[PDB]
Amino acid sequence: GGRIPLWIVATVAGMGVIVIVGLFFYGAYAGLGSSL
Amino acid sequence: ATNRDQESSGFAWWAGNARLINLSGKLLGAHVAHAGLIVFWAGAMTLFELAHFIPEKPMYEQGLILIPHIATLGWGVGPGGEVVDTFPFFVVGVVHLISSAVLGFGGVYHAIRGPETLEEYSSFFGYDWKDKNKMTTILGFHLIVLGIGALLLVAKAMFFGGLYDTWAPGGGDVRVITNPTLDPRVIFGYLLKSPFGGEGWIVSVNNLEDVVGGHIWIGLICIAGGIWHILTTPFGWARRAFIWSGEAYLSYSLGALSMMGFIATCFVWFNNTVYPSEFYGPTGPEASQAQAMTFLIRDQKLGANVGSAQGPTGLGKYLMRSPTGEIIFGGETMRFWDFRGPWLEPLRGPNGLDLNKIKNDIQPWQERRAAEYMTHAPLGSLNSVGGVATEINSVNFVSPRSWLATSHFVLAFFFLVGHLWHAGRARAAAAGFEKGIDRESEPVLSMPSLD
Amino acid sequence: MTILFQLALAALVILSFVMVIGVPVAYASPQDWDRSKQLIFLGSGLWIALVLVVGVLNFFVV
Amino acid sequence: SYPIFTVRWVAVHTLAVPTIFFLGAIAAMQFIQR
Amino acid sequence: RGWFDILDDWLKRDRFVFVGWSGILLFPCAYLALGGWLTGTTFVTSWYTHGLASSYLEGCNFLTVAVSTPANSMGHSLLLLWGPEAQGDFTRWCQLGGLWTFIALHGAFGLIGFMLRQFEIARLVGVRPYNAIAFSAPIAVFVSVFLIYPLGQSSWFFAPSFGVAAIFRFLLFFQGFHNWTLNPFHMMGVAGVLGGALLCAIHGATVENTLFQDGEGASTFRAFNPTQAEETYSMVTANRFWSQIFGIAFSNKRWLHFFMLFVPVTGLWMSAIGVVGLALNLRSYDFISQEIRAAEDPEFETFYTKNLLLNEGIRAWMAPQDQPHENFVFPEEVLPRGNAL
Amino acid sequence: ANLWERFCNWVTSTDNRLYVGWFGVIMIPTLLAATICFVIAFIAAPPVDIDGIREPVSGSLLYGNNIITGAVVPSSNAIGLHFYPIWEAASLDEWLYNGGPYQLIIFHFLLGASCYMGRQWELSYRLGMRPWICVAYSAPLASAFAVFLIYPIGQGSFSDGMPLGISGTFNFMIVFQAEHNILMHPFHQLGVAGVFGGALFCAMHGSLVTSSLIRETTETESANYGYKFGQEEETYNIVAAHGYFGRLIFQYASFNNSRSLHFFLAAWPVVGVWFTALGISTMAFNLNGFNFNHSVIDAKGNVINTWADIINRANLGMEVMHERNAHNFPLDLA
Amino acid sequence: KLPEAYAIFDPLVDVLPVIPVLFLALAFVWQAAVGFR
Amino acid sequence: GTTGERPFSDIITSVRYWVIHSITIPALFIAGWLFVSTGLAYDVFGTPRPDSYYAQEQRSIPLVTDRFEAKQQVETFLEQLK
Amino acid sequence: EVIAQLTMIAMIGIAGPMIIFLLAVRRGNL
Ligand code: CLA
Ligand code: CLA
Ligand code: CLA
Ligand SMILES: CC1=C(/C=C/C(C)=C/C=C/C(C)=C/C=C/C=C(C)/C=C/C=C(C)/C=C/C2=C(C)CCCC2(C)C)C(C)(C)CCC1
Ligand SMILES: CC1=C(/C=C/C(C)=C/C=C/C(C)=C/C=C/C=C(C)/C=C/C=C(C)/C=C/C2=C(C)CCCC2(C)C)C(C)(C)CCC1
Ligand SMILES: CC1=C(/C=C/C(C)=C/C=C/C(C)=C/C=C/C=C(C)/C=C/C=C(C)/C=C/C2=C(C)CCCC2(C)C)C(C)(C)CCC1
Ligand SMILES: CC1=C(/C=C/C(C)=C/C=C/C(C)=C/C=C/C=C(C)/C=C/C=C(C)/C=C/C2=C(C)CCCC2(C)C)C(C)(C)CCC1
Ligand code: OEY
Ligand SMILES: [Cl-]
Ligand SMILES: [Cl-]
Ligand SMILES: [Fe+2]
Repeated sequence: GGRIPLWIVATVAGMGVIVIVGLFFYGAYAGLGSSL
Repeated sequence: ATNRDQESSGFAWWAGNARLINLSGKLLGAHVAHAGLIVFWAGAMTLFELAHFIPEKPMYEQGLILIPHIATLGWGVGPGGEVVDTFPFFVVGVVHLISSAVLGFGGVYHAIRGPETLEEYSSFFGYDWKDKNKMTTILGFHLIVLGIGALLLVAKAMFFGGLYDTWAPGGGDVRVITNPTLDPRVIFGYLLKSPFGGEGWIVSVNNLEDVVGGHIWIGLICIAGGIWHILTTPFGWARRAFIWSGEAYLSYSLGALSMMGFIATCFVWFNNTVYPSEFYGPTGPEASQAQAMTFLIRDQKLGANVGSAQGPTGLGKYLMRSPTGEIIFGGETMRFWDFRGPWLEPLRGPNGLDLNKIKNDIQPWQERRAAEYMTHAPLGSLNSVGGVATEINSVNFVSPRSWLATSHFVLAFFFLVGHLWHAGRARAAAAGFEKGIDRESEPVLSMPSLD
Repeated sequence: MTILFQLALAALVILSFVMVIGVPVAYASPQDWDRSKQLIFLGSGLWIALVLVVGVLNFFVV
Repeated sequence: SYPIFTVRWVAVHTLAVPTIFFLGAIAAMQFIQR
Repeated sequence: RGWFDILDDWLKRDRFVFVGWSGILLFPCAYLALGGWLTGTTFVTSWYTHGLASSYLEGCNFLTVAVSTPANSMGHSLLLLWGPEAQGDFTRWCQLGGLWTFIALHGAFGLIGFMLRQFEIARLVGVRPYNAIAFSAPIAVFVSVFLIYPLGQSSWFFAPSFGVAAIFRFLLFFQGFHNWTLNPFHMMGVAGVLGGALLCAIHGATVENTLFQDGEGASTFRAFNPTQAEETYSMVTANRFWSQIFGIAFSNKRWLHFFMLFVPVTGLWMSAIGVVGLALNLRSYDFISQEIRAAEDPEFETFYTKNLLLNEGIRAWMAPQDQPHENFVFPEEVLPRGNAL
Repeated sequence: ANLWERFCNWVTSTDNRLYVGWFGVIMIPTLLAATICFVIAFIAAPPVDIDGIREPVSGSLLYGNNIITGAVVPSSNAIGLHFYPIWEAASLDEWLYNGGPYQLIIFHFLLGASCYMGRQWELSYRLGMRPWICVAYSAPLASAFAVFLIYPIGQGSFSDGMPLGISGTFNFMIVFQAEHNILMHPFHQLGVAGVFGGALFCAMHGSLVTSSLIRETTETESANYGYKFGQEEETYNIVAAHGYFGRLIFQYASFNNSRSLHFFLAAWPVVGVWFTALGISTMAFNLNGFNFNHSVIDAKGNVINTWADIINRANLGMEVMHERNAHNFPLDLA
Repeated sequence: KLPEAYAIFDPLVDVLPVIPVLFLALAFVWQAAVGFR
Repeated sequence: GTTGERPFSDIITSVRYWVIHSITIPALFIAGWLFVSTGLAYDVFGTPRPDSYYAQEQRSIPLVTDRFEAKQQVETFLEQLK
Repeated sequence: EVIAQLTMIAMIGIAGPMIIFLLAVRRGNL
């Protein structure tokens, strides 16, 4: 219990949400719903 | 624990930069490194714009803010604002970006390795916030460096190639300025103009002669204040009027910056001289005037007599009088009759727009510009659909003028808030009650009741 | 020298990229103030040198 | 010495696992062309 | 110990998430309102009920997704999955709008469960239940807007759809058809919500800027012990400040915090009343005296007549697409329009 | 001492029933002028040609308005942003016709209110208080600057500033949505979270403190008499309110530091209203709400409408009717 | 476009302007490291 | 105090945690992906694909107009698409 | 192409967390 430093999981998790969110903003311009 | 934690420094992590108030060398690293990010951004962004630049498209159709600043200084551009050589942009971009690395190096050095405080290493670079002599001396050096920079602009305009001049004949051109304006009646007349419609304070400066001249004055003014403060110390009246603390000086500059950001916001919105519409797109007034012109032109070609056309309200459909009687475009654009631009001024007579010049002298280049500008009005949506809010998707456009004015309103506003925060706090901290009220001597408890 | 220009320019990037991670680790490790003084000083001149070299090459391919 | 399965445990999984599954669903949608 | 009492013990155990008896109503209904919203905004259309896309699947974004109301032809059907419309067919349920009633009705019972939860926890901990009382205001809003209003109208079609832009649509419908801004019951609700925000901000700022110095650090948050006996800020200096800034001030801490409950709770209640009125088209739409004058005097104009002209524009330009089941056909020439635009 | 010092000491006296202060020296005259003009114009002012088309709008009670329809009408579009003091008119009659009272009221009022904010700082200094109440007030003040100054600047006319009336406010909001799709702007959505959340947290804090009042009274007297002004001690049990609220949600979704809790109550509405004031201020420069009109289309290319398209049909109804005689050309560019 | 020489550097040039925001995020990774002391 | 359970800071720094959740999380994600990529979501929920909003030549909308005939109304519109 | 960009930002962005990582191992002076 506590073998992985909390700051590491945080950064990892964070970069993970940034990716998914970034992907959704990409989708606003590509394909369905891009007006194109 | 060299400061650096909430126990020794008294400031929590979320206000940890307040830990640097009395650590001049670490504070010097923070600033230099921060300057690094600024210069970095000027470099990285300009190259981004270059890689994305297509010289056939108007600059303002391509999301560009920095390249238009370079073009206005006379690099890379020719008549009509046509881009004729992109290499100067590349140079600005690379030189700032290289430079950021040395700022970068210098800031991270001073912030980590260097001496946390300077005042024991050299009595010249170290400082106490409360040394009124040392504080004015730093002010004076920086004053001189600003005066120099103002004069760099004069050098460019007069000795190193000139400036883009939207009012230059033949639709604009780069141009050397040889008769800067020095009459102080003009230069300082601008400062006494009302900021209200038709006057516009210093935002109304509409020729490069006034611009270059004002920068001569300001350069020489700063250099002279620099010397002043380097040699003097604050007088009795000024000592008693200000708070002398690092936070107080911070609040004073947040003040200044906020006021400047608001002025910037109106400059880019109304001024089409140092923000040429060739590069930035039309002003809001300009586009609105341009539409009236377009439909005057069209209807006149069909055979309409545009001077006698009574619109539905009883006011002229194309032409009416301003409240001081000038002939001006009709319809809603009646609010924008103060607009002045190179495409429109040739139709102007002494009493305003001139119907004979309207009937006879409109060239195709004016019909083109007016049509271009009306269809690049600075209206668009946050996701860059161009046009009014009811427009369908298709046009991917938001005016550089909207981007720059909105960003700097927001920035100027929050910087006034910062001013109030840090000025109030500085006052509180100088009097010793920023941390709260003393239960043992609560001031109100010693005051008579209001009733 | 269309290929000797990229050799220098990747040198800048690969070196920049090194010294970006390397200078701040160096600075805040207590161990080797002296095992690394030389290091950063050499990359430094190497970096500057490279900027110049890439700066003059440009003018034969730009 | 703690339990591992608890009411709390059930609470977080009733949310988290549909949430992840929905996120992959939505991810895939970004690549649908018309 | 009876089995009821053993079940009671376990349901009222001190755990990370208190359950309770009310939990048996709250957790299932809340989970399913939520889950049905997420499910429908992610995957379900509004094509057969509205002529609209409404899910991520179809390419909507978080602003334009909705679980949309059922078609007008369904009346006020409960739209039970096993009912006569969908006949147990889940896919057809979704297509006809079942998720809307599903969310609406589970949400209703979940709000019930939450309030009982507020009652249940207050009783066990031993405090007065003023929080539960406060929660009556959200409940009145929800019932009035989502249930009562459509029950007075022709069907569930005209209730709010569960989506960001769908609600914006509802705001503008209410302007163009009900002239809701003119309604004194909304006006009062506005006063209560903006007044509550005002109270929120001014009480927070007043406390934060009258603190006593109770530690020696610059971060003042660490100088407070929840078990201390003393007020952490000065009522006396707060009082003087506002007496001389604004003329009057609070002097009674209990009155001040009761006033904070009252103002917003009372505002939402008044808004609920007006929507009940609008369930019946009992609008405050017009001022008869202005209309008599205006009809007679073509030079009489006020902001009230200007606004009606806008209402008239909203109704005609938006109804054909907004109420597709009516097959409104408006030739260009009947559309009201000012000059040029 | 000498006369100027007696005066300075009076101005800054913490013993005046109402604090004057140096900011008060500007605030008092400017608010008085704004208030007297507004009250007289609201009752008696004759119709004002707001849009510059010789189509005067009656805003005052004596010319056929009631409390809800009446207004002080914005100055003429013919004026745009020109300064129109009384002395610039050829007669009061001309000044009333073109909407001069509006300029006078809002300039004196923005000045007065800007100084009201400074006054809040000033008194907190004389009292030994911390200084940032005035920061909280900057949110409402910023909002007033937006509808009365910034939006007219961007659009080029005070005729598009907010009218000083109940119905006039509605007019301004409907036209705004039409021209900027403010509902679809995140700064306005942040404003709604601000004020909704402020109302919520307002009811919560009040409910939660009221829930945990210490029995200090009988059933026949008001609970309020259990608190005495200036009492050393607290009259509610914050630990019990945490015990209730921590269980209502979970233990760490609840505040147990009175200072952290009150800072949160301050920051939530202030920040949100900062954003919605900045929203009006940036839509002033036509950076408008998200535009998703015809954003979904099918394999062939038919437009598949969304709720955003339905909003757009309402917006279009506002667009084509507003100021119905004021446009001669097809685009309404400001 | 950049000078064709620097074309291979186009996608790096694409990402560079976002770099100053990483600095703000790096400060939070740092305080997480030192546990917001 | 503590209501008894295992502190979160403790679980998510635990290795056993990430052993378990290095698998379950990505797996759930892929399950959702497949739900859309297989085209399954369309048929479960009755959501039109980009090619099934209209018949090739129609411009009117398959709006349901009857309360009890409604299931039949939708099914007959789905015939005319082919 | 876009992987060119994503490999650059991938590399640039992890550059930061790493400096923290190294200085932690080295019982550096964070
Ligand atoms: C960054 C620029 C800067 C800054 C921060 C300062 C800061 C300071 N100056 Mg220096 N100064 C500067 C530039 C600057 N100066 C330059 C360029 C010059 C040469 C022009 C001078 C010349 C100068 C002199 C001659 C003196 C100072 C003094 C001072 C101190 C008092 C300032 C004061 O009272 O403010 C202003 C505060 C006031 C209360 C003045 C009130 C007057 C009104 C309200 C302000 C507007 C006056 C302005 C001149 C006209 C307005 C134009 C309008 C149309 C917009 C302070 C340390 C004083 C000092 O102690 O010197 C040692 C002093 O006597 N400065
Ligand atoms: C412009 C942004 C900026 C800048 C320049 C600074 C700068 C500084 N901060 Mg502040 N800070 C900021 C944002 C910023 N901060 C924000 C947003 C927060 C909130 C999360 C804080 C919170 C904060 C706290 C809590 C504290 C500081 C402290 C400090 C100082 C000591 C740094 C230290 O000990 O780090 C040590 C850390 C390391 C050695 C880790 C590595 C850091 C290096 C610099 C990475 C550089 C990367 C870069 C790519 C290098 C390569 C380029 C090169 C080739 C040129 C320093 C002057 C400290 C202080 O006051 O000291 C007494 C302190 O205690 N700051
Ligand atoms: C605001 C800028 C600034 C200031 C005031 C200082 C001040 C100081 N630094 Mg730092 N430093 C800076 C920036 C700054 N530094 C930058 C950018 C770097 C990276 C290049 C460094 C790297 C650095 C190191 C590595 C060391 C110092 C040291 C010192 C101390 C002695 C330096 C000295 O006298 O040099 C002598 C000065 C000269 C020989 C005069 C020439 C200076 C330059 C070449 C003039 C050019 C000015 C230029 C035209 C201005 C325009 C800039 C831009 C707009 C283009 C002193 C406390 C030393 C220290 O603290 O002791 C341990 C030390 O070891 N500095
Ligand atoms: C202190 C500190 C901090 C901060 C930091 C900073 C702010 C820094 C800065 C930094 C910097 C400021 C740096 C810089 C860098 C730079 C670089 C590294 C550059 C390089 C360049 C190059 C290499 C180039 C190249 C090229 C060319 C030449 C051409 C085109 C292409 C290209 C672009 C590629 C933090 C907050 C984190 C934390 C605490 C402490
Ligand atoms: C460049 C140019 C130009 C020119 C410019 C100029 C020449 C400038 C000037 C400037 C100036 C010359 C400015 C001024 C400033 C001022 C100020 C801004 C002031 C302030 C003040 C204050 C801040 C005060 C306060 C106070 C008091 C009152 C009392 C006690 C306390 C105290 C101290 C706080 C022109 C336009 C032509 C053109 C374009 C370009
Ligand atoms: C120019 C150039 C260069 C340079 C670059 C640089 C200068 C870089 C930097 C970089 C950086 C500067 C980085 C940074 C990074 C960052 C990060 C990635 C962060 C993130 C974060 C996160 C994700 C967060 C999370 C969290 C925490 C930790 C705590 C609390 C919570 C939260 C969630 C907030 C090179 C060499 C390439 C060469 C070419 C050109
Ligand atoms: C309906 C129904 C049902 C149920 C269902 C359910 C129960 C569901 C669930 C569901 C769920 C439960 C889901 C969830 C999902 C979630 C999501 C979808 C999330 C996402 C999110 C996000 C995306 C966010 C992010 C972010 C942002 C955006 C910003 C800030 C930051 C953050 C990171 C937070 C049943 C069976 C009875 C059958 C019938 C019908
Ligand atoms: O929105 Mn429509 O746009 Ca701003 O101007 Mn052109 O019309 Mn008129 O005067 Mn008031 O209002
Ligand atoms: Cl109108
Ligand atoms: Cl017009
Ligand atoms: Fe309180």
